[PDB]
Amino acid sequence: ANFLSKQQASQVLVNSLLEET
Amino acid sequence: SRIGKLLGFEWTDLSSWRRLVTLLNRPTDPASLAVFRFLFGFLMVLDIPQERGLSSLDRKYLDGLDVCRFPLLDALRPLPLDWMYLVYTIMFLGALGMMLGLCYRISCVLFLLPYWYVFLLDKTSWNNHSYLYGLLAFQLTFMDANHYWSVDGLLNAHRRNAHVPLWNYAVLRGQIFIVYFIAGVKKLDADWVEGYSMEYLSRHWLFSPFKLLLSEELTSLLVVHWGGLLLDLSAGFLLFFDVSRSIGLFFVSYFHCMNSQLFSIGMFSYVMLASSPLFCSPEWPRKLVSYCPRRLQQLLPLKAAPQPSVSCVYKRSRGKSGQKPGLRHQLGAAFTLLYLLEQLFLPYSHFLTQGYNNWTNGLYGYSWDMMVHSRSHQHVKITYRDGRTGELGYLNPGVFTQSRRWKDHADMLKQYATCLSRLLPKYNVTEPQIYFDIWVSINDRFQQRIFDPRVDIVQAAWSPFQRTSWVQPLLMDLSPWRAKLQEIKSSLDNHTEVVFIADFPGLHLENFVSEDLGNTSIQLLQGEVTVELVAEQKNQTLREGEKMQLPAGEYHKVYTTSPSPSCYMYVYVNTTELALEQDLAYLQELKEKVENGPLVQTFLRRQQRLQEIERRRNTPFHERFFRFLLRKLYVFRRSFLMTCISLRNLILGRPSLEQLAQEVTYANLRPFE
Ligand SMILES: CCCCCCCC/C=C/CCCCCCCC(=O)OC[C@H](COP(=O)(O)OCCN)OC(=O)CCCCCCC/C=C/CCCCCCCC
Ligand SMILES: CCCCCCCC/C=C/CCCCCCCC(=O)OC[C@H](COP(=O)(O)OCCN)OC(=O)CCCCCCC/C=C/CCCCCCCC
Ligand SMILES: CCCCCCCC/C=C/CCCCCCCC(=O)OC[C@H](COP(=O)(O)OCCN)OC(=O)CCCCCCC/C=C/CCCCCCCC
Ligand SMILES: CC(C)CCC[C@@H](C)[C@H]1CC[C@H]2[C@@H]3CC=C4C[C@@H](OC(=O)CCC(=O)O)CC[C@]4(C)[C@H]3CC[C@]12C
Ligand SMILES: *[C@@H]1O[C@H](CO)[C@@H](O[C@@H]2O[C@H](CO)[C@@H](O)[C@H](O)[C@H]2NC(C)=O)[C@H](O)[C@H]1NC(C)=O
Ligand SMILES: *[C@@H]1O[C@H](CO)[C@@H](O[C@@H]2O[C@H](CO)[C@@H](O)[C@H](O)[C@H]2NC(C)=O)[C@H](O)[C@H]1NC(C)=O
Ligand SMILES: CC(C)CCC[C@@H](C)[C@H]1CC[C@H]2[C@@H]3CC=C4C[C@@H](O)CC[C@]4(C)[C@H]3CC[C@]12C
Ligand SMILES: COc1ccc(C2C(=O)c3ccccc3C2=O)cc1
Ligand SMILES: *[C@@H]1O[C@H](CO)[C@@H](O)[C@H](O)[C@H]1NC(C)=O
Repeated sequence: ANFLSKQQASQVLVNSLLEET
Repeated sequence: SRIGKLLGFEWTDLSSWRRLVTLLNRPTDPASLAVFRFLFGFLMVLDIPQERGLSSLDRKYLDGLDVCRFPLLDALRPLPLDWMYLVYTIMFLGALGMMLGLCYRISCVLFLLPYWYVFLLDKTSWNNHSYLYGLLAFQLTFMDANHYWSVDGLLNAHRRNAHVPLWNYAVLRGQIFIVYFIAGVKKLDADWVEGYSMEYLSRHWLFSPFKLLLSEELTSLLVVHWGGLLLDLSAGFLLFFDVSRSIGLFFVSYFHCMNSQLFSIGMFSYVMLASSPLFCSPEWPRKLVSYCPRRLQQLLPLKAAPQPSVSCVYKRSRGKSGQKPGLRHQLGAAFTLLYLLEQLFLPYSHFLTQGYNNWTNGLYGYSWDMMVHSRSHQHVKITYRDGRTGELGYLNPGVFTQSRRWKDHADMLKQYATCLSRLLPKYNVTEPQIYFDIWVSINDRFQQRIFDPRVDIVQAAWSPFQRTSWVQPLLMDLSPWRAKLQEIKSSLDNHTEVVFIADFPGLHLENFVSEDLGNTSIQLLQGEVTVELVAEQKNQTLREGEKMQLPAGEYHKVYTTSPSPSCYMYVYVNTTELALEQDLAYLQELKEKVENGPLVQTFLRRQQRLQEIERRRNTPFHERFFRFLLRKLYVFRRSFLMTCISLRNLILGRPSLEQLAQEVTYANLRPFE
């Protein structure tokens, strides 16, 4: 369960502050 | 002596070393320091089980696990789980002793050492308030804050109502002032001044008083950005002087009270709110307890003049000439000066450690730049090539990690590549070569690559004092495009989406359009690119302005051929989603009309979510408070029970798997649900 294929690894088309806990 | 009234001293006290040492050891009232110590200890006691992760220790440091960790020094490793529980217990006992004032120095050290060990164990949890907590503990270790309102003075009369040297207050005031002033000079960035950092925050319901006289854009530009910058730049000066102390106190109280509700920053706001009555006179608790009704004045300790103390030097015109300052006084003055200078210098030391400089300077956590930069991630792809067979495989982004901060830094990426290199052979993979492909946008800019995708990270070169070469530069001469980008995004449909991409010459992007992503097109905004359809094998060159429609369920490539970076955009529609929505709406309307004269199940569960949200809105706040209290109680109880189990294991020994399973089951009962 640690390997993608090449039709889920290439799908480009499918907010983060570091102070928050 | 107007200067002697504004500053509390005269210009002649700084003309000699002996005079400066005599001034910095002037006797002072210890009441404010004791109150601050009590509040800080209480807040650390409350914070240890929640943010430091005492309740998730068994999940984080589970025995026999494959995890990539990110320590500051690779020679630092965590202990087994039982010893981690013991470390956290010692930290808790130290914080409790600090709060109570009992065995002040020992408790201070017992909190200071494990806290910093845990801080240095992981770089991915560093923030500004954790760094501040470490600094405050380090300062309070050398201070004598147990001279008032404490158990130590209750059981020992030599340290009860004694004086303190002046530099105890000077160090703390200097620390607070440094934090405030260096947070405001960091927010004199073009992103903050122009209003690009916190653009959606004005939509909150707390800002509705301000909308009675301003537009939403003006509210965002003035109240959120300029107001915050001005408060940061002027708070120290407002608090220091006695003419404007009251107005400054009110302003900072409002600022911190609003920030505690807008964000999730643990105990930062409460720590800051209780560090502001330390710019007042050191005798304020005495006056406050004097102003209370005389009925409640006979149970507190009797008020009397503080007794003399050894630590502070005494200079009187009549009471002898004075004593020679010993080693303690000079050491205190030197500590004050050196610590304040180092705390001034450290946020601006990024030109020495160049190996930690990505798009943003340094690591995150010690430069007082909060909420200035926001990051959005579009795609992450990790591919390894086997060194024995040559086959190419793909991994999930973040397989053996527990955070996502490795995507923004090169040292963390090097650590991750090394850990993967050592872990993959366990999964029948020979020595691999690992390549990373990550797309990031900062502050609503174009998406672009942060690292080179053609470089094998495991064998790459990284040094703490040398600028990294496989880090791509940020395309700074594309920011004025943000107005056009926002206009294009706004002038769209409720079912379409857009993605803005900027690419470097000599590189290509390979994309696979999903089956459900019908009606997908690409349009070029600058430069020149050529699009190749993999199946039909047909290159096609695009010019500035035109658009091309792409097939679905197929691969395609975009090659950048211009000598300068080129930007384009993706427009796509979820045809399956729109068809589902339209058929759901049609069927719901038909059913309603028929009655009154899994698709429906999804509609009904979304309706149930809406009903729950609106009913919790209608429910009074007392139920929310009760639920909040129940959750907090559950967290505290679980932390205590797991700590007890681990201590029993350490002291006696592991009894049996059945009893251990029974105890673990007992510790997760959710007391009152
Ligand atoms: C002039 C040296 C700095 C003193 C502060 C001048 C005020 C002008 C603007 C500064 C805003 C706040 C500065 C930080 C506050 C910490 C210092 C402090 O509290 O000093 C006040 C205090 C008197 O307090 P009270 O009698 O309660 O008077 C209160 C007024 N109603 O006086 C002192 O402790 C004198 C301290 C002398 C300076 C030592 C502290 C600052 C050290 C500078 C850090 C840099 C290190 C070496 C500097 C290199 C270049 C010079
Ligand atoms: C043997 C003893 C047994 C005791 C058992 C008692 C039974 C009752 C059990 C009580 C259970 C509650 C324990 C936890 C305390 C209350 C809950 C709590 O603090 O929650 C945190 C809550 C918010 O947390 P969030 O981050 O929203 O949490 C959600 C996480 N996303 O934080 C707070 O409310 C902070 C509370 C501390 C306030 C105390 C005062 C703080 C400082 C203000 C003082 C101002 C300055 C005064 C001037 C003096 C200056 C020198
Ligand atoms: C020292 C504790 C400070 C606590 C941090 C709080 C804020 C302090 C600000 C400093 C932030 C960053 C500066 C740290 C510099 C030291 C880091 C260091 O040497 O180790 C890095 C590196 C490990 O790299 P990773 O990416 O984990 O490994 C990659 C492959 N897995 O270690 C090494 O390369 C071995 C040691 C390198 C040389 C050691 C330093 C020699 C010169 C000493 C002067 C520099 C540090 C002085 C410290 C000043 C006080 C803060
Ligand atoms: C009848 C049977 C089921 C007994 C089960 C009782 C538990 C629900 C008790 C036992 C231990 C108790 C805990 C023991 C110690 C503390 C520390 C105490 O620490 C404080 O933070 C108080 C001091 C402060 O406010 O700083 C908070 C309550 C708590 C978690 C207690 C919550 C309730 C616990 C888990
Ligand atoms: C594919 O999507 C595009 C983009 O939404 C559609 O183009 C829109 O067409 C409507 C007319 O129905 C215009 O009012 C919009 O201005 C157009 N938008 C853009 C960005 O040009 C197009 O109609 C869709 N095609 C199909 C077959 O669904
Ligand atoms: C489509 O155009 C590219 C040039 O943009 C052609 O050449 C490739 O260019 C990229 C980037 O410059 C290189 O990485 C490739 O090695 C080049 N060769 C190939 C075969 O991709 C490309 O050949 C063109 N496609 C066709 C079918 O002619
Ligand atoms: C048992 C050990 C590993 C626990 C950690 C103890 C040592 C390493 C800790 C305890 C006190 C800490 C210091 C406390 C204060 C500061 C000032 C700050 O501006 C830089 C870091 C620095 C200099 C810390 C470095 C780490 C430190 C020296
Ligand atoms: C959204 O707008 C802001 C968000 C965070 C802050 C920071 C800040 O600048 C600061 C300085 C000292 C103490 C606390 C803080 C904050 O909370 C300020 C404005
Ligand atoms: C939206 O598109 C994604 C792929 O782009 C697809 O996986 C998803 O199923 C679509 N939404 C719905 C509701 O089908």
